[PDB]
Amino acid sequence: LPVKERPDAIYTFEGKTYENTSFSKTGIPIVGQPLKMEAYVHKEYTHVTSLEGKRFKSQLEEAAKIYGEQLHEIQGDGNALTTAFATSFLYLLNGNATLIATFDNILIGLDAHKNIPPVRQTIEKLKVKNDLELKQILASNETMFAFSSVIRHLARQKLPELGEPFSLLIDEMVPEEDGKEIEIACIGGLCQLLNICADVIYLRKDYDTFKIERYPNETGKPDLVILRKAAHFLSIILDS
Amino acid sequence: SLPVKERPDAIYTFEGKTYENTSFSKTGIPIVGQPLKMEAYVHKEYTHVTSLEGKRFKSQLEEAAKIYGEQLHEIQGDGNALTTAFATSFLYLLNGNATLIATFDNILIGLDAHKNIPPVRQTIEKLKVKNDLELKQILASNETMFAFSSVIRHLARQKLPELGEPFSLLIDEMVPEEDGKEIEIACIGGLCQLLNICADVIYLRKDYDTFKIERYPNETGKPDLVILRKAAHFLSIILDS
Amino acid sequence: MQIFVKTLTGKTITLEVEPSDTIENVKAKIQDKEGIPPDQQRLIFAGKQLEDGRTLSDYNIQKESTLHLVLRLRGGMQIFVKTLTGKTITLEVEPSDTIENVKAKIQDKEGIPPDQQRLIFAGKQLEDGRTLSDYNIQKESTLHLVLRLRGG
Amino acid sequence: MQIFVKTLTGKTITLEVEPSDTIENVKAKIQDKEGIPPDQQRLIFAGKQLEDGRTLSDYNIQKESTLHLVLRGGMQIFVKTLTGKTITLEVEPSDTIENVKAKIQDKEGIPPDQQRLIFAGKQLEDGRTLSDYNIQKESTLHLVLRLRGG
Repeated sequence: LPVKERPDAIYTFEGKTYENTSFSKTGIPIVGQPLKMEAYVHKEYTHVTSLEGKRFKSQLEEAAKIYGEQLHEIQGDGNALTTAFATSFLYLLNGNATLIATFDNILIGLDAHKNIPPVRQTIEKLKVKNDLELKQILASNETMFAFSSVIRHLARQKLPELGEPFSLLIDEMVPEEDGKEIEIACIGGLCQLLNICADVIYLRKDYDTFKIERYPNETGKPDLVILRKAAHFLSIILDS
Repeated sequence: SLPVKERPDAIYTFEGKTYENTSFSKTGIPIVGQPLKMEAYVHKEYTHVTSLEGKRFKSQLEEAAKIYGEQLHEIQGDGNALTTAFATSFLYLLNGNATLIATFDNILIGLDAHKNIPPVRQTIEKLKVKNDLELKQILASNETMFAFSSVIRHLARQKLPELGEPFSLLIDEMVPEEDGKEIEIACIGGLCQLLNICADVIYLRKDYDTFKIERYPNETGKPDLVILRKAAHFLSIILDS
Repeated sequence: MQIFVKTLTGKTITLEVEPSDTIENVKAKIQDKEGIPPDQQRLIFAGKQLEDGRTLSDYNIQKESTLHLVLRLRGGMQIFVKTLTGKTITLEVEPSDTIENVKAKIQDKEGIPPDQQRLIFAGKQLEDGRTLSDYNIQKESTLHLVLRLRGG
Repeated sequence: MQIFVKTLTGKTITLEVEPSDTIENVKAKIQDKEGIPPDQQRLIFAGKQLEDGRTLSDYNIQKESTLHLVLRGGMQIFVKTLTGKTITLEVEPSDTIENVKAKIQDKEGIPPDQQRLIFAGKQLEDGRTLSDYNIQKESTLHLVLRLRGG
């Protein structure tokens, strides 16, 4: 891509110097620290005036009312869908030896991938419930990027086996290349394979209320709660 | 004129069934309705509201009542609603106001001949002493209020050009002579200037969450009239003190 | 302008509209006041059907004009759209309706923009510019809806 | 996609946008988050100015891209309402009357098709330019609202 467009690039415009930034320079983590929704709304919508922003603001506050007061921000590196899923999935794996074993068995069957070994080493550390280890896992940009890329690879290899629509749309729905956005149907397929339930919160700018996409059945108790804010995904910390 | 099937009260057939256009005379809608609480009006117009345009109109109507008054007068949409709503709000101000009745009567004497001028003068003469019951009878008379409305149109066309621009330049486009032709909002501003009164016009906006208040003749001042613009239609708010 | 609308039950309603308002916008006003969903509304004026894309001025509709809600045409095809989760959506369409028009009807019932919808029939993704007849989609046929809503 | 915006003060902010969002919509999101009015915003990316009509995809803006707010010779004119309210606009001699009515809308919330503009006792047509009417610096136009009804 052209020099003037690249992150960290420096150029001149009308006698003044400008320096593009990047995720590495801003220090934005792959998965942010636990953050109350009211703080997130104040961060993103402190001067809200537009109709789209007022709707997003009220829908975000309603989502917290229903699912939980805290969330994890997710870096928009193009893998936010699988990074938000991995974040919510890790909360479910914490202290769940049966689910960790089922997940580890799936990883063994996947084609080779550089990030599979480290992910297996990670889930081993959560067989006994350990909130502190989960916190360290989610705070490691390298660990969560590995987790995120493994979910993408996993979806591409296993979802086509579920039949249509995945057999027909896998490449359009879940691209292989890192940094390429993923379609929401990927979450539905993953829930079907892993036999878990997820609520995806579709924030709608054309309506006053959001839309809940629940997988795999329109009824059921969600184990994961993922929020779609425009072409971006965040992870809600589910309260019990 | 206009095709038969389009005319009010016309009966025609469509796909094996008969249909009957209605009309203002058949529906019995008065020129000026009876006093009506805003919440009752909102329940009539927006009981199943779902669209963004309707929810904005609904919330702007409720804010208007909070600021100006709980009741309003519905106005028949015969094309004269601007002058009919003005006459309605103006009559509340004329009630018991001998000084304003004389100022209005003096303008009427100078206007070109018109059959509805004599009845309007006889009507306002009956309001020199405050009489809410007579006002109620006046506003309930379709014949009286149509006469009042047409006299305001005639008055605006004859006197507003005397104020200078923009009225001298746009009078025919702003206030058509023919009865039933819609009138532009600037006509209210001119009338307020001539009659030395103040009016708040509530412009309900479908593209914004709040309405916009057009105050005449000065952007400051206490309103004597409160007129509501609901799309290409005008209603009269009953001003509370 | 103030117009009249007569429902299938004969009840008469008034609407405050403007000449530039579209027929789709009128149906939206009819729903706000009376509750009839726009997808059930078929409006006529002076014995002529009204299309959702035109405006009142085009049909020289003015003050005191009366629009009539009428029964829909017999013989129209009912189809079904099933989501990834198994939810069944029921639509009324004609063989000439494009796939885009079908996605617009889906939007009116589900609140999902057309550009965020994929439609599949016979294991094949459907193109926006082609008609239902072009795909030999018949009465009571079932299409499949897959949402896009991509993000990263 | 998640993009970056650097303000005139050097502050860096993130925005959750979509490829189809228009530049006008971007400025609205910048206001919602940072408070800068859109009329003060001049956005550049890779040394090219962004007009309110394009979208991010047209300027091949993607994730991690950085937009910079920069400082902006416009002609000052005045629009006086029927009541005497004075509106101040920045215009060019080539701007059409429709463009001026669009600027009035952004400051008053009145649609262009509901506005009449008068200069030198003459009504102004939407398709003609300010230069066609000899509208110069500090000229005063008159706004008369339509908003007809019946």
